[PDB]
Amino acid sequence: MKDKFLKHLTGPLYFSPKCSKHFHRLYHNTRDCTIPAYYKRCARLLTRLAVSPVCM
Amino acid sequence: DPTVHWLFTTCGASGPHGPTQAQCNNAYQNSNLSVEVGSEGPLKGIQIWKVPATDTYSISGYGAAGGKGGKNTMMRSHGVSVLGIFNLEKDDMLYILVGQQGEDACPSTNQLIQKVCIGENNVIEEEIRVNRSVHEWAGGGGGGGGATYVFKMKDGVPVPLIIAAGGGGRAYGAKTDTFHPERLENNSSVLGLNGNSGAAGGGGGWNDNTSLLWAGKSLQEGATGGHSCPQAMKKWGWETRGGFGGGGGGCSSGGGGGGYIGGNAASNNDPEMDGEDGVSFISPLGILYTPALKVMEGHGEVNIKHYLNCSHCEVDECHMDPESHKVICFCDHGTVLAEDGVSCI
Amino acid sequence: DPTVHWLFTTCGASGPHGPTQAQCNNAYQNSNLSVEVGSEGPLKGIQIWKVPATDTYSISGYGAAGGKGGKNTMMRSHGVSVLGIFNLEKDDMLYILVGQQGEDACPSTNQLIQKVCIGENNVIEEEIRVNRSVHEWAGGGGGGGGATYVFKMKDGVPVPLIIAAGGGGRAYGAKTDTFHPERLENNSSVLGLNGNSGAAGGGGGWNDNTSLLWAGKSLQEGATGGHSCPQAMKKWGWETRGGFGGGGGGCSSGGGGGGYIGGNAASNNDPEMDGEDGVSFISPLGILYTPALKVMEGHGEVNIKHYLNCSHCEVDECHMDPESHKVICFC
Repeated sequence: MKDKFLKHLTGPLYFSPKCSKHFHRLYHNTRDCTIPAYYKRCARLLTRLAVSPVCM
Repeated sequence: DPTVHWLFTTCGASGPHGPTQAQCNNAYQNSNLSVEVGSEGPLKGIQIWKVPATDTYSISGYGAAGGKGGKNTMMRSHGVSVLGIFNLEKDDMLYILVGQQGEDACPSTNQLIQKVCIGENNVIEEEIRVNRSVHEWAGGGGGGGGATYVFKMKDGVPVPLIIAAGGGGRAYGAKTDTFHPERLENNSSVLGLNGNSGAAGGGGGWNDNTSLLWAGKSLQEGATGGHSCPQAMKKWGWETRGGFGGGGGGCSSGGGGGGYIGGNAASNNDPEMDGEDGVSFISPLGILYTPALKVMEGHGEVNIKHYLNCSHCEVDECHMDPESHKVICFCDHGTVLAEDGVSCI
Repeated sequence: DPTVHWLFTTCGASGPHGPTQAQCNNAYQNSNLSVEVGSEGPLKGIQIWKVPATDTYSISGYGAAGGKGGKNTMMRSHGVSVLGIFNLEKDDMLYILVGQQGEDACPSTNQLIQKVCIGENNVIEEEIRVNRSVHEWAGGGGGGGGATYVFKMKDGVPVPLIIAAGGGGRAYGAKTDTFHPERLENNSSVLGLNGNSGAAGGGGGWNDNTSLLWAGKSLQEGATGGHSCPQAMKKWGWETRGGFGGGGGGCSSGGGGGGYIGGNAASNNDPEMDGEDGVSFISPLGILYTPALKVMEGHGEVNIKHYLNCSHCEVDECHMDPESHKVICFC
């Protein structure tokens, strides 16, 4: 319900296990991804996370 | 209550100079936040905050984005976010400088510069075609974003806790939207110098002496936003000053962004070299929660909340369900939380 | 055809007037996009796009955010996002009006006005102590946001495909941040009127006759952003105009938001009543992807890409490889 939209904004990005831990942190405990009005910000964050070499 | 949090904004201010006491008092009406703002001296616009109870706090520092270029179509360099996990005592003083966005090249209320912006006036393009660089007609380059600082006053000298770097300014002819990997400093022994300034203004660092009116100032000099290029004021009617927090000003090159170490700018007046962003900082006294990532598009901000101490479950990471006030601890590696709510299966 | 999408923006333009041909040619240099911009009439600023293939396309329209208030501390009302699934024929002339952000109340270049904005002046604050009605000076309301329109012609008559409503304006006394539930309309039989305009300008709908100067225009008459209220025009010197795409006019209240139906403004000059949002629209010929959500913080945009047939097989989710058909449903 709030994940397909974020998937559309973000695109096909894959996450490694440690990166999955950081993914959980941004996705649940950062208010950019909690409240609906900052999804762009959220999406941006996720994108940048995938850029880091810790994320496959 | 887990939901309680304090949101420090730029108090409605913008541009090279930070907020006043009245701005922050108006910005925090009918809320749970109250700050005092330094009126004079290098602490002008820095919001002091008293920690209400001793606890473990998560601090979210968001820097500010840079300014758009003259051909304001390429996206602005975004401001960096740092999450830190710190521990705070009663009556502690947290000095928070919230970063401010660098001023854009376009639009401009000046009529001549506006006619330049809409493409009817294109003398800058002819100058680039002739001299391969800008020397006469200094074009609109975006101002550097201001860093976000959360620090404290221990017995005479400030001690940094959270620094979120500011987005660099976008040059006049920035044909590339590629952004460099974000830079983070986890060690306090590395000096917080200022960014290099050429024609445009390098970003402001932590503690460095500024001799340039267009470069951003370090925090120990007030950290006011830098002025524009000297050629931007002569034979031109526009200025693009960097935001408060060390944001460098915008010449035909790009304005550097602030940080623990300030962002760079082009040594010459290259109309296509965007300004480098700053270097963020995380204190050894706290725990870094997530890496440094470019997120912000406008003014910086600070979000301080009670950290969810949830080492009670087997996995070190957990979160609060918006639907249920119950905490939810998850299991990675495809493991599934057991019925006990701690174990994994 | 890996990662072939086209992004339509405001071409670097801002304020109440749409982009022209020069700015859009400047915006789409060294990219896979080329547009034409109308030069006059109701289509001045609306971008021309040729559909490259007869295919199913996903079109995502993001409206523009409204302007911030005089005490520009609260967040601006966000532009609504509409995602749709459409079927497009070869060589269609799509018409794309990209909404522009409503102008903020503060800062201003005037010295007296900046002195009001920072806090040294309180004539508005004292004025709401002596008669509680802002009519001698005018308060600070950001302009309404410019809606995002993607439409086409049949028989020379416009046909709405994607309409994403623009953000309402932030009033002076915007002490709260609540927003009304996001209004989406699917049936096209309801006419696209404009919002109510009182002291501040309502939003500009799909097609309506707008006579008020401060109100925003509907698309079939230009969709120009309105001017500020005349009380702010004289002896107060405020020019907080709206955004391109039906952006309402800033006054003590908030400017209404553009959309298929424009955002209603305040009939009275209430400095604590903000600018209402517009009504977004999805075409009957398209498929709604996700509920409409207030998302964008600045100038709106449009993203068009080829739609991926995830639901062509049993599994509803798929992620095709760049060069190979790697949709997620195992055989």
